[PDB]
Amino acid sequence: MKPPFQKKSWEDLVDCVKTVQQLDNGKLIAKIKWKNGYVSTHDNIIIHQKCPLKIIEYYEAHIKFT
Amino acid sequence: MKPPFQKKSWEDLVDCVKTVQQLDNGKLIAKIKWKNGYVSTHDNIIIHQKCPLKIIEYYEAHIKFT
Amino acid sequence: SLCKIVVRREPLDVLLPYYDASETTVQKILHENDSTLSVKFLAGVEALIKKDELDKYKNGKACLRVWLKHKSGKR
Repeated sequence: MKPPFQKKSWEDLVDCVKTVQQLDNGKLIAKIKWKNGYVSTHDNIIIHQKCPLKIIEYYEAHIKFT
Repeated sequence: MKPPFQKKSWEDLVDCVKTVQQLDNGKLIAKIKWKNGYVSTHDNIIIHQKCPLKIIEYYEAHIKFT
Repeated sequence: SLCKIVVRREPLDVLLPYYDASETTVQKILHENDSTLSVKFLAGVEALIKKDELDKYKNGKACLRVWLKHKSGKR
């Protein structure tokens, strides 16, 4: 199953962001779990455009104040 | 000069999120710098609605891998 | 009281087997926005990218190189 790029928003199809990690060149990638069970990984810029509220939820679940 | 709360998106009007802080009650608030140089403070919930890409930019600038 | 987003490191092969490396092939620079450039990616997404981060994407460095030549009048 390919990610549906014909859809302007993925917010309603995505369950959560599972993790964000960093490539050697410094780019961030995100592994997402879809509501239908599938998983896919994207450059974070893709996630910013398709389901930013899911990645905000994920970051705020990991926030720490000094 | 009051924030345009009726406008659906603030992305084009905001320079950056400067800080996110947590109030005693647990609420997260975001201090934002507008492109005109003014600063204002908002509940993160509002920022999610108005300029999610700006708060994403801030969070990704402060990611720490452990 | 500084804020940070603290993420446990995971091996990249937890993520990469499900990554389509073609999605963010840069197809063209569409317009400018302050220091950034709006780019079209192959998957059919447009986004604002920092000029000094275009080399993090397939074809981004090459696309920027040609754009800079046109912007400066060498092309």
